[PDB]
Amino acid sequence: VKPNYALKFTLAGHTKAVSSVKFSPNGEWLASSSADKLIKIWGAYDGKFEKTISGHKLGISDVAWSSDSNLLVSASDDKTLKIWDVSSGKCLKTLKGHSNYVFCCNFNPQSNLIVSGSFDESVRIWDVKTGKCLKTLPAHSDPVSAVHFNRDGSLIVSSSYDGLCRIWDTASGQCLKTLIDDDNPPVSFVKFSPNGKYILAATLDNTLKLWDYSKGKCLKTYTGHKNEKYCIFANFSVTGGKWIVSGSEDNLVYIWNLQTKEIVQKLQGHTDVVISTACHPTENIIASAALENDKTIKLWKSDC
Ligand SMILES: CN1CCN(c2ccc(-c3cnc4ccccc4c3)cc2NC(=O)c2c[nH]c(=O)cc2C(F)(F)F)CC1
Ligand SMILES: [Cl-]
Repeated sequence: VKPNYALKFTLAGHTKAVSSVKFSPNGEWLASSSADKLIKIWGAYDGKFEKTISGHKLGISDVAWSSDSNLLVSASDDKTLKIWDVSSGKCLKTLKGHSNYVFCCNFNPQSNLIVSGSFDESVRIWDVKTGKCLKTLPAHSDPVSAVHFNRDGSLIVSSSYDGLCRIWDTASGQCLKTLIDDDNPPVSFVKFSPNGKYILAATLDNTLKLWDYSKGKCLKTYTGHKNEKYCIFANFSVTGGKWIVSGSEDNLVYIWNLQTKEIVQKLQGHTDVVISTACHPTENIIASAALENDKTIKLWKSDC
């Protein structure tokens, strides 16, 4: 009925705000990105520092893993994405085309494509092998905060400060759906559920919503956290009980019961805004990352 996440490790090494944490799909690693221009890799289960990957000329907003856990893509204020071979540390490609800061990135499940979102208000779809931009979608009328492929990679969901969530046909680039409820505050985060049936979206009015995107309807609302300024990443936790996990501008990690919308746990320990959370793919493990006054990542574990 409630999880019991408790602090296991604190991962220190970044010298500026940590922007994003992601578990590799094989569960072995955690990748982090930071305003210090670095990506760091850490052991998912022991928190042990593994390696630093360098190359971007300015801060990094996001990182994401290929399905086989061998590659990473990073999104940077230097207006590029980079594709990295994690084992070698090599920069395989630099993806150039956005006209301003790149805020978000994801591989498709096949991992032959990358999707990015930018301050330039576009969503771009890239070929992984060539590094070429395949499509530029004039997706929004304000900065794009998140981009995510669905389960089979046929759809992309995007969120923007224009107050909309939009769903795109990956093959054609056509907009298939615009989601909007009874108001349009900036949408700061969106992703598909693991089964691809729902979309979780955050807005800068301290709210998370669960949407049925086939039906175009909001099913659940989660509140009690603080989120009016930063684009804070949230997740579905599915390995034990079914939770919603998010960071918060009061420095806590919030966990909600997905069905009942009740807050079930608030994880204390960070000293600044928790801007990113991630949920381990097979174990009940959460990673959280915090901003400039904290500079650390924390790994929490629960029995359920
Ligand atoms: C995993 N998340 C991290 C936050 N993302 C993001 C999203 C949006 C913006 C942003 C930034 N500026 C904006 C100005 C006007 C209107 C909208 C704006 C939106 C800016 C960001 N990125 C940052 O806040 C950021 C950028 N560059 C960094 O070096 C470090 C960070 C961060 F604060 F650590 F996360 C998305 C991915
Ligand atoms: Cl190193």
